[PDB]
Amino acid sequence: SLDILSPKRAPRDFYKGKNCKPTGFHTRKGGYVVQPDKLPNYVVPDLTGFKLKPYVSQCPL
Amino acid sequence: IRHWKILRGDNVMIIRGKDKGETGTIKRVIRSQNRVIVEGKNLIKKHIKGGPDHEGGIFTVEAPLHASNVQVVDPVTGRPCKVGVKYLEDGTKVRVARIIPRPEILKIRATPRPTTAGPKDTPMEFVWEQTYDAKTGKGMPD
Amino acid sequence: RLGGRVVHFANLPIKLLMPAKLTNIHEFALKTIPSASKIEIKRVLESLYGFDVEKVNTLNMDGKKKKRGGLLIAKADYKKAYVTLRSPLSISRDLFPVKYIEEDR
Amino acid sequence: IRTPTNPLEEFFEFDRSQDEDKPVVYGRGWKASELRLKSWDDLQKLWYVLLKEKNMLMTQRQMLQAQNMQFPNPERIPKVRRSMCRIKHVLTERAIEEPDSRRSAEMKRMV
RNA sequence: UCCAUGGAUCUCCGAUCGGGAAACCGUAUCCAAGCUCCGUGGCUAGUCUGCGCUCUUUGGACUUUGAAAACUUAGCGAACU
RNA sequence: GAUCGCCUGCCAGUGGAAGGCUUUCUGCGUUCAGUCAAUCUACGCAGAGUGAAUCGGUCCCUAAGGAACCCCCGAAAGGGC
Repeated sequence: SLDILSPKRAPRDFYKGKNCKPTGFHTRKGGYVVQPDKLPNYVVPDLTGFKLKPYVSQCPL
Repeated sequence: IRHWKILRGDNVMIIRGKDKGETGTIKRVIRSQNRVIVEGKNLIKKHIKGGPDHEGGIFTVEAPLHASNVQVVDPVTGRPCKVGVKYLEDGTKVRVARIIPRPEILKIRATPRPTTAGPKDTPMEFVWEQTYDAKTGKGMPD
Repeated sequence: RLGGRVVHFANLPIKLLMPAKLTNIHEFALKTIPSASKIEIKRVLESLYGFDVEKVNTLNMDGKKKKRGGLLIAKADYKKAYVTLRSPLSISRDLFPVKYIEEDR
Repeated sequence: IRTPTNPLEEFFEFDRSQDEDKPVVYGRGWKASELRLKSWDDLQKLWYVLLKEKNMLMTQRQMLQAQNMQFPNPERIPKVRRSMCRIKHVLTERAIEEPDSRRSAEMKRMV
């Protein structure tokens, strides 16, 4: 059912979004200034701990 | 909590079926219909067609019947009305007549456990605690 | 606290659809949850699988909602993303059941 | 040779059920203690391992359902996910301790 | 599996920081006293000897808002008949 | 596939706003709809499909206006500024 509105079905003057993307100024002359400061950056590690395979064993003891 | 007093496999005797008078091991226990399937008991002939699986014709397979229509045998071979409890902590909880206590058939495993693999992590990689903490702290993060 | 949002466990269930029914490809197609930015998917597919992506674009469809009156049953909210690699990559025809079971028809 | 070069490859590996066998035995998911008694680094590396696995598995699922509408592979995702749960849990658990500025930023860098 | 206890996570509107076209879009201070961190001054370099910052967290005080059926007690107060 | 036609400055063309909200496409099918016998589809099932520093929104401003505060007024609501 066409429940609550959502920009896919609206007039061109509608904006909902998906709730978490705050990455800059919001420019005066209709732009966007994405700082370097507020950007997700990841401490992802290298070639992982290799003896740890994807799931533990069933081989009976 | 003990909603059931008839377990998988244990010898049982029939009551009231179209085949009154028979003893069998319960192959399956449907807890939903409050019913059980017993070996060679409650035969019935299905018609089936199935293309791939060669489901091909009349199958004489065993269909269930209500638990209030089976009663289990004893070393007197009949009525136990086995309700029982001997809560002494020297076992024999189940199956007291109305005398003889049997603690299940001890089947233990319905499905076999695999004894190998490659994609699988070698057994816990031999559980070794991997220095989670030993010197009241080491292995912690940075 | 060097960089504000300093993540440690990323959990964006990227799901690639398929190469463009191809074998050596310049760009391809993910379908993630509807909250994956461009900056995110850039900095994560660079930093976890070791891609090298140039243009990150994301058309944002919705799910296939089937109803029979008041009975409505819907699905997720894809965020189909297109990603552009700097030098094409390759795919071996035998990686899996997939991409020969598929390429049959 | 189970060596997936070509980062595209990561989203799959290991042609299943080769000429004659069922290498369809795929083990058991991790457990509470088994996870308890590990280090932080190898923890999060097990984590990203589960990540790549969840990825490959979801990709398998939707690819198969879409193209051939079959998906013969049985589910492995609940074990993968709930094991991620247990990792997160043992982390949040060994989190709490006496020093504030240490326990905070610990829970924080976790959550 | 499952029960009981107790713990972990715990998206949004209703709504209550600001906006709002409900379920979406924008965002702490002041002050003490804490290691780390980052230059500053010391020229007297003597724990080589000392100042002043920050992001943060504690621990406070600033920083602040709640709903129901009937019942009750009041304020108003009608026509049909 | 081919002869034959009708439209070509508001019934028949081109890009589209308002509106619709999968009706687009791909395979399968014809129980329902089609003013038929329908293999066909705007129909049922199944699957895919919409990439944008520059387009259009977002955003900055204000008009018509709706309210906020304070203020004024009113039995209550609330009205006025």
